[PDB]
Amino acid sequence: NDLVPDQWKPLFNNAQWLVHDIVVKTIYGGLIIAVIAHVLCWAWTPWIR
Amino acid sequence: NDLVPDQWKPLFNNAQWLVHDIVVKTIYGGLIIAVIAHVLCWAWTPWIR
Amino acid sequence: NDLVPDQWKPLFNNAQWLVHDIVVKTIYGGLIIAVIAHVLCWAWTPWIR
Amino acid sequence: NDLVPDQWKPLFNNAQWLVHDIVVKTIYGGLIIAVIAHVLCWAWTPWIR
Amino acid sequence: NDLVPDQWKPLFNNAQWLVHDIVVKTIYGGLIIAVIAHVLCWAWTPWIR
Amino acid sequence: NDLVPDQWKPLFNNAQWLVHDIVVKTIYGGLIIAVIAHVLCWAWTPWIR
Amino acid sequence: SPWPVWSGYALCFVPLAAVILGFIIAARFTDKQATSAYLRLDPAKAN
Amino acid sequence: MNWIVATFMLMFVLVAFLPLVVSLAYTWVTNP
Amino acid sequence: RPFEFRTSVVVSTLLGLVMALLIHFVVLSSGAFNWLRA
Amino acid sequence: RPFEFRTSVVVSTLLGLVMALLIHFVVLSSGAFNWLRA
Amino acid sequence: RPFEFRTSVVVSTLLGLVMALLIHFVVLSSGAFNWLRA
Amino acid sequence: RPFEFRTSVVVSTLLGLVMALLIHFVVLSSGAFNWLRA
Amino acid sequence: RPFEFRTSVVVSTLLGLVMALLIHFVVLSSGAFNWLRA
Amino acid sequence: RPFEFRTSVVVSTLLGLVMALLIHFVVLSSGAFNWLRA
Amino acid sequence: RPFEFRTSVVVSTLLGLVMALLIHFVVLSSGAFNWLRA
Amino acid sequence: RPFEFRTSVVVSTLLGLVMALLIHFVVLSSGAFNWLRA
Amino acid sequence: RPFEFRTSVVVSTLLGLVMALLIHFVVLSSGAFNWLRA
Amino acid sequence: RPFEFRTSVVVSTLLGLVMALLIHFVVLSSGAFNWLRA
Amino acid sequence: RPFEFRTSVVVSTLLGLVMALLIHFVVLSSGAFNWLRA
Amino acid sequence: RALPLPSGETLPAEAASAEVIPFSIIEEFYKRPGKTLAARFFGVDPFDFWIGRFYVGLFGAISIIGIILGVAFYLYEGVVNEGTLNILAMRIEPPPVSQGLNVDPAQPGFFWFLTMVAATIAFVGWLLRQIDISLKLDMGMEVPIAFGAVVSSWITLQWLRPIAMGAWGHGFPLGITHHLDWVSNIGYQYYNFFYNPFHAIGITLLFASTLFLHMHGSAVLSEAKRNISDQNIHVFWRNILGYSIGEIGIHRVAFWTGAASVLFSNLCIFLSGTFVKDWNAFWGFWDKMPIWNGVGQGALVA
Amino acid sequence: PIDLHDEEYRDGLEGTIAKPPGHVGWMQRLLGEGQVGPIYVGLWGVISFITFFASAFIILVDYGRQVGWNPIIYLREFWNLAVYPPPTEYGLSWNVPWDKGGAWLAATFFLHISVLTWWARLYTRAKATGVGTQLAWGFASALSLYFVIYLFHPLALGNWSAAPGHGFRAILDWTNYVSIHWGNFYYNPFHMLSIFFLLGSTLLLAMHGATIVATSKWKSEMEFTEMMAEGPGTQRAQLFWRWVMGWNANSYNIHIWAWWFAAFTAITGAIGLFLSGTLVPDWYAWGETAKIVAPWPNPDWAQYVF
Ligand code: BCL
Ligand code: BCL
Ligand code: BCL
Ligand code: BCL
Ligand code: BCL
Ligand code: BCL
Ligand code: BCL
Ligand SMILES: CC(C)=CCC/C(C)=C/C=C/C(C)=C/C=C/C(C)=C/C=C/C=C(C)/C=C/C=C(C)/C=C/C1=C(C)C(=O)CCC1(C)C
Ligand SMILES: CC(C)=CCC/C(C)=C/C=C/C(C)=C/C=C/C(C)=C/C=C/C=C(C)/C=C/C=C(C)/C=C/C1=C(C)C(=O)CCC1(C)C
Ligand SMILES: CC(C)=CCC/C(C)=C/C=C/C(C)=C/C=C/C(C)=C/C=C/C=C(C)/C=C/C=C(C)/C=C/C1=C(C)C(=O)CCC1(C)C
Ligand SMILES: [Fe+3]
Repeated sequence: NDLVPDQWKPLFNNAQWLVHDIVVKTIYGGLIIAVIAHVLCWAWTPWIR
Repeated sequence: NDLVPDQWKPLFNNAQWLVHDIVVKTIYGGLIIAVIAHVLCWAWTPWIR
Repeated sequence: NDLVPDQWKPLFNNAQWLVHDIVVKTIYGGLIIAVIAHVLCWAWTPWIR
Repeated sequence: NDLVPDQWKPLFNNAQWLVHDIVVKTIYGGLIIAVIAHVLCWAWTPWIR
Repeated sequence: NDLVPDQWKPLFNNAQWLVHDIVVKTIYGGLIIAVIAHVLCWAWTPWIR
Repeated sequence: NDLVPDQWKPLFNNAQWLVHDIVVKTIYGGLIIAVIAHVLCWAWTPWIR
Repeated sequence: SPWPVWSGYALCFVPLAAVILGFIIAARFTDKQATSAYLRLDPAKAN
Repeated sequence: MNWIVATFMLMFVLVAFLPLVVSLAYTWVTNP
Repeated sequence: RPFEFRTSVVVSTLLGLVMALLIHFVVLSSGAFNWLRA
Repeated sequence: RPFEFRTSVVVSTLLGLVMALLIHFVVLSSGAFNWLRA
Repeated sequence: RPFEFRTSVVVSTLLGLVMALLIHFVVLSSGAFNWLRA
Repeated sequence: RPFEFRTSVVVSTLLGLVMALLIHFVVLSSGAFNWLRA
Repeated sequence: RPFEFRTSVVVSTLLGLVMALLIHFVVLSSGAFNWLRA
Repeated sequence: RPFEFRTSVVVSTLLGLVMALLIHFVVLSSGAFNWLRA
Repeated sequence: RPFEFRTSVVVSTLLGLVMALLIHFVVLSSGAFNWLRA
Repeated sequence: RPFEFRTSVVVSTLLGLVMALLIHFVVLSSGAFNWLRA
Repeated sequence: RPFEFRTSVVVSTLLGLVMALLIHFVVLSSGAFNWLRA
Repeated sequence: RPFEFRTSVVVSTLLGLVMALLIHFVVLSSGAFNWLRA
Repeated sequence: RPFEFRTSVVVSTLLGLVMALLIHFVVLSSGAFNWLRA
Repeated sequence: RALPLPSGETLPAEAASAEVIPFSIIEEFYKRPGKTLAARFFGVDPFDFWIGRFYVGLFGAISIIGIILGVAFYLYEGVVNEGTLNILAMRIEPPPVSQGLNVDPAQPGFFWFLTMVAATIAFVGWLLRQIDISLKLDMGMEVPIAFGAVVSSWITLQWLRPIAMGAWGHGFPLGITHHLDWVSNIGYQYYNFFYNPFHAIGITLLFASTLFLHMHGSAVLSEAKRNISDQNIHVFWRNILGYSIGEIGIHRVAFWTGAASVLFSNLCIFLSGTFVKDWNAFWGFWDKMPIWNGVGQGALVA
Repeated sequence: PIDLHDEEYRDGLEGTIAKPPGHVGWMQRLLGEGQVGPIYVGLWGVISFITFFASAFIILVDYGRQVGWNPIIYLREFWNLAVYPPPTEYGLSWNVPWDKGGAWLAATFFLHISVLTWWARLYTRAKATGVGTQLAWGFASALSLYFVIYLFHPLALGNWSAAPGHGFRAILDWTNYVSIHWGNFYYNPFHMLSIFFLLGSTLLLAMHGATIVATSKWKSEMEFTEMMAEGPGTQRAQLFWRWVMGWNANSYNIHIWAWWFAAFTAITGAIGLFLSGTLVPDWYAWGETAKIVAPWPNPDWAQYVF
């Protein structure tokens, strides 16, 4: 677990930290895409009305 | 359990304390977002009338 | 069970006493909120009539 | 796991890396084909209207 | 594993390589037949319209 | 496995090779009969129309 | 006219007869086997 | 009589349940 | 000894009795003979 | 021996009793005789 | 002790949640309040 | 220790998700707000 | 360690997929958007 | 080895057969082709 | 033995029989060929 | 390692196949395209 | 000894009692005698 | 001794009681006597 | 003892109680007496 | 020596404490008089003997009174009073619902009441005698518990439901092939007894009971006369289904599923009589539970 | 020649998965065994699993199509949603639209493959772990009834509509409709035989479980050991049933009784269901000609009217 910050060493393995980084970046990219999709769908047809 | 305050040492592991901190901060953020959402939905359409 | 008062030492563990304190304070807060909610709902629409 | 880069050595076996490479290239080819199929189906009949 | 190329030696046995070759050639023949069948069915009745 | 070609010696027993030969010849005969049956049924009533 | 149909008979009554008879015979042989002498743990000892 | 007697008989049906429940609780308590 | 003789005897006798009963009942229910009141 | 004599006796006696009852029942239900009120 | 504290906590919390849901649903369905367009 | 932290986390998270789904459903089916053509 | 990372990953990914499917189906069935002839 | 070739063969062959049957079934039931009197 | 010849024979023969029955069934039920007085 | 590569491959491939089938069936049943006789 | 005397006694006595009851019931239900108000 | 005297006593007494009850009930239900308003 | 005095006492007392209850219930249900509004 | 086994296999003694013991020895070792319920209550069991193989207790004598009287009353109502002479066409009917809960010797349906009372005495005596014999053998009370489940199914049908309905003509007729007419007319009066949830639970447990019986007979017969390590059936049951319940677990589940089926069943027919008249109308609340009331159009709304 | 550890802990196809076995805990306390254990994946389990998945997926997405793709109407009507077979018109034809029985035909075909390959899995794992194949043949009897319901009775009647409609409420509706269409299944005599065997199945299961739990203190449940030499618990069980009903079984016979009562349930049920449509169109009318119907001249109908 040398790659893990010592704050998260009790929780994250060395390999689990890299997979967690991938998951975090994927969640962030998906969030940006979801925000863009929501803005586009609102400009198209507002659902709240 | 060093990172845990001695008040909560009988209850919280060292790793459980960090996950608890994450859960608490997530609950607080969700509560702020829920309050904002409720104020917006009330300004939009009051459900109590 | 040191933290427990000796009256309740036969019943409460050391960790169970802290969780019981949390439960008691949560019940009290919920009771205050419930009283406020009932007064508001009565001022709004009395159910007993 | 020599053929695996050092960053992914904790995660990927020597054989798992080659199968991962095949999976990645297959996913990329399928993505290109899916983009082409979506552009063609949009030029044919737009579903968002 | 002698008959297997070194690249795929970590993955394929000696007997599994021959069966894989049969599977690959069968998939290719089936693909050619499937392309021919799709072209014939399109010339007969286009499904996309 | 004295009767099996060396190519297929890792896969076929001595007895399994003879039964395989029977299966292959049966499949070929059945294929010829199936082609004849399909040509006859087409000359009788074309199903593609 | 008092007689059920051949069908009725075959279906209901010879299966009825078979079930009753066969059950009784199966019970007879069940208990012949169960009350025969075979390896048991002697009750005076094991119990 | 309709609802009083009906509910008494209902409670007898549930009483009939009871022995099996005692069997399950017996298994649980005696397998500790 | 493929079959115990007692087994063959039991099976044959039971089959014969069942078949005699079945045939009697089929013939009596058919009403084709005028036996026991038509 | 193929058959215990007690077994054959039980089977034959039970078959005879069952058949006597069955035949009596069939004959009485047929109404073909005028026995016990027609 | 007569009761594990965890057992009492589970039972009380589940009873409170079930009762809150039941009372909310009874009050909503009563149509007595004009809440959620009533 | 009365309660494993993992157990409380699972129970609270599942209760919150179930309640969010239930409340969303109830509010959407009420037709009391113009959400999703209502 | 209160929670295996693999468990949290499985649960979060399955919850996200189920919620995406549910929200897509609710939005498509609402007919509020004019998507896929709605 | 992480992946057995026999497993991949079984899975791929079964998936292909199931998909061929499903697609044939869908195309024949669609009545879009006039195949087997459609 | 990564693949047993007996297993492949059983699977192929059963698949062929099932497919022959299915195709015969589908073709007969289609009524597209006037078989046995349609 | 937290996640066997074979497990991730199985899960991703099955999810992709299920989603492709689901989306194809939703799009075909929508009648929004005029594909396979609308 | 093929048959215990006690067994034959039990069987014969029970058969006789059952037959007496059956015959009495059949004769009384026949209404052929005018016994017990016909 | 083929039959314990206690067994014969129990059987005979129970048979007599059952038969007395049965005959009383048959006679009372027949309404043939005008006993207990018959 | 085949004939214990306690056994005879139990049997006789239970038989007498059962018979008293049975006769009371038969007489009360007969409606032949006008006892308890009959 | 041949060394005969309980299964019927003769194994040649080398290829345990077991000896070939006659059953007569087993039977005489376990007699142990005077442990029955009646012997606790009165201090003696009035009938503490065996008549042949059968144990005759106080409740065995009560049960045999009930059996003989029930059979004779059944055959009186149906040979006489009905005249049928064939048991498939006879019709042992309760008093009409007009009569209510009271019983009349002069009125028809009196011999159904007697057959039902004597059959109840017979069944309860059989249950109490099973308790007797389990007490004699120091066994558990599980067989009486299961038989009590089915006896309470009988009590519900003939005592509890007819009383709660109040007419005593709501008990089912005791006719072969004709109690089926009652079952069909009751099942269709409260239409779609399939939609009765305690009935669906009862059917589920009946089908699961037959399935567990087949699986258990299979499992024990499959390992019966083989050189097996007693863990082969566990490995088989973990390879199939990924769970082996174990030897004590399958018999517990057998007993429990068996009993629970008829328990939920008698809850179904009792509710069907008294509280629910229509089992389709029962499910009217479901589409109106307020979480899905609003979302639908056309035929897709409710 | 059989490795019990290898059969539980081999890897891959013709091996097991979930191999680090979990413990349920409450299953150990209540049932005596809590190990979920590894589960086998053996090229017949794979066919079974994926063909069942194809079947269930077809059914579930047709449920989705039927609710207009609304996942709440889905949850509300899930128990009354069903994928019905093709209607009586064009009855055996497979050229039926997807919504009018087209989905039912595909799903039922994949279900047929699933149950057949599950039978093959039962058979092959019984042979692989050294036990007899009695479970595979019991499943074959159950499958006789199943294939009469779904394949053999629809055929020989001329329509797929004779088969059930793939739903929680559709199977109940199917049972109702089939008994109504063919008179009254109560007078189907093989239906009566199959009910005899089903209620005797539950009766023997309850009796057997109760007897073994009652004699559990003396380890009567270890049938494998008791079949080699009968211990005191099995002796007490035999004596209990001898004293109760005058005859008994040993550790071995009772399971023969169990197996055969369940198999007869399935077999007589298959026979009766196949007879109802093809040979005897009406069971009550047949019952009157069979003299098994009780005359009911003046029924008291006040019981059946509210
Ligand atoms: C129902 C079966 C009965 C039985 C009934 C008979 C009868 C009956 C006879 C024998 C006879 C024989 N049986 Mg034996 N037998 C039984 C059990 C056994 C068993 C046994 C496994 O334990 C054995 C080993 C035997 C063995 C034998 C031999 C001892 C002997 C010679 C048979 C032969 O050569 O056949 C060779 C002959 C044939 C196979 C001819 C085949 C006949 C076919 C059917 C044609 C018949 C034509 C028909 C008569 C014409 C019909 C016209 C109509 C009138 C219109 N039986 C069972 C209990 N058995 C025979 C005997 O002992 O001779 C004194 C004989 O008469
Ligand atoms: C009335 C004419 C009816 C008809 C009604 C019957 C009846 C009724 C019966 C047969 C039976 C038979 N029929 Mg036919 N049968 C008809 C038309 C035919 C035709 C034809 C194509 O036309 C054929 C080939 C047959 C063929 C046959 C044989 C299957 C059989 C007679 C010989 C046999 O094997 O058993 C020979 C029988 C024996 C060897 C049994 C011997 C038993 C001994 C004698 C004991 C008898 C019982 C005795 C009373 C017990 C006393 C015991 C005391 C303790 C002393 N039937 C027509 C339609 N058929 C008989 C049969 O048995 O079926 C198996 C029978 O029951
Ligand atoms: C529109 C107004 C409607 C209404 C509609 C709703 C809806 C809709 C909801 C609630 C919910 C709630 N409402 Mg309300 N509510 C109304 C009227 C009321 C009234 C009142 C008497 O009038 C009260 C007291 C409440 C009370 C509440 C609480 C029970 C709750 C909000 C706080 C909470 O505990 O959860 C706080 C929530 C959190 C702490 C969760 C935090 C989760 C984090 C932020 C993740 C969110 C999911 C995220 C997208 C996942 C991203 C993961 C990616 C991997 C990154 N409502 C009126 C009728 N109400 C909300 C709820 O959650 O129910 C449990 C909700 O779903
Ligand atoms: C008529 C036109 C219909 C249609 C009807 C079908 C039908 C029908 C089928 C497909 C199948 C497929 N179609 Mg399509 N298809 C249409 C429109 C499309 C469109 C498009 C957007 O328009 C696309 C992209 C596809 C795409 C595809 C692929 C998924 C697939 C063909 C290649 C494949 O992978 O399998 C390639 C197949 C193989 C590699 C298998 C090789 C098997 C070998 C040759 C054995 C064959 C069996 C043999 C008889 C057994 C003999 C054994 C004896 C022992 C010797 N279709 C239109 C609507 N489509 C085919 C498929 O297989 O689905 C998986 C198929 O069944
Ligand atoms: C009438 C025309 C109908 C039709 C009706 C049928 C029927 C009917 C059948 C097929 C079958 C097949 N059809 Mg088609 N088929 C049609 C249209 C098509 C079209 C097309 C796009 O138009 C195609 C590509 C096919 C393709 C095919 C193949 C899947 C297959 C034939 C070769 C095969 O693999 O099995 C080759 C078969 C063998 C190798 C088996 C050999 C078996 C040996 C010969 C034994 C035979 C049994 C023998 C009697 C047993 C004797 C044993 C004794 C002990 C001696 N059909 C039209 C709609 N089709 C056949 C099939 O088998 O499906 C799997 C079949 O049953
Ligand atoms: C016609 C337009 C329809 C529509 C119909 C479909 C259909 C139909 C599909 C999708 C699928 C997808 N669509 Mg869409 N889609 C529409 C609108 C949208 C919109 C949008 C907001 O408008 C979005 C964001 C999407 C998004 C997506 C992604 C979820 C996905 C395509 C990329 C993907 O991940 O898989 C990429 C796919 C791959 C990486 C798989 C690669 C597989 C390889 C190439 C093998 C293919 C099978 C091959 C034949 C087997 C051969 C084997 C032989 C042995 C050799 N769709 C409109 C409504 N959409 C596709 C999907 O896969 O769903 C998961 C698909 O099936
Ligand atoms: C009203 C007239 C009714 C009728 C109603 C009844 C009723 C009611 C009863 C009988 C009972 C009997 N009847 Mg009558 N009986 C009728 C017509 C008849 C006819 C006839 C052909 O007409 C006959 C022969 C009989 C014959 C009999 C005997 C069977 C019996 C009375 C003597 C006996 O043995 O018990 C003698 C009884 C004893 C020896 C018991 C002594 C018990 C002691 C005295 C304790 C009594 C209980 C006491 C209150 C408990 C106190 C305890 C405290 C701790 C101190 N009845 C008419 C139809 N009959 C009685 C009986 O007991 O049935 C067994 C009874 O219950
Ligand atoms: C008719 C009507 C309208 C009725 C309604 C009236 C009623 C009765 C309303 C009821 C209200 C109630 C009871 C609401 C309850 C809300 C709850 C319990 C929310 C839970 C939040 C739980 C939360 C946010 C849990 C978060 C979990 C997190 C963040 C997990 C974190 C994580 C875990 C645990 C790990 O592994 C590792 C770290 C990581 C961050 C990944
Ligand atoms: C319409 C229709 C269907 C008509 C059907 C037509 C048919 C088929 C009729 C069939 C009739 C038959 C088969 C009748 C059977 C009559 C019999 C068997 C009578 C037995 C008597 C037995 C007797 C007397 C037994 C006595 C027993 C006694 C005396 C006991 C004795 C004793 C024993 C054994 C003891 O230890 C000590 C006590 C005691 C000394 C009393
Ligand atoms: C219309 C219809 C249905 C007609 C039906 C027609 C028929 C079939 C009638 C049947 C009649 C019969 C068979 C009647 C039976 C009468 C009997 C047996 C009475 C018993 C009395 C026994 C008695 C009183 C016993 C008393 C016992 C006592 C006083 C015991 C006392 C005591 C005993 C011994 C002790 O421990 C110690 C002291 C104590 C007092 C407690
Ligand atoms: Fe067992």
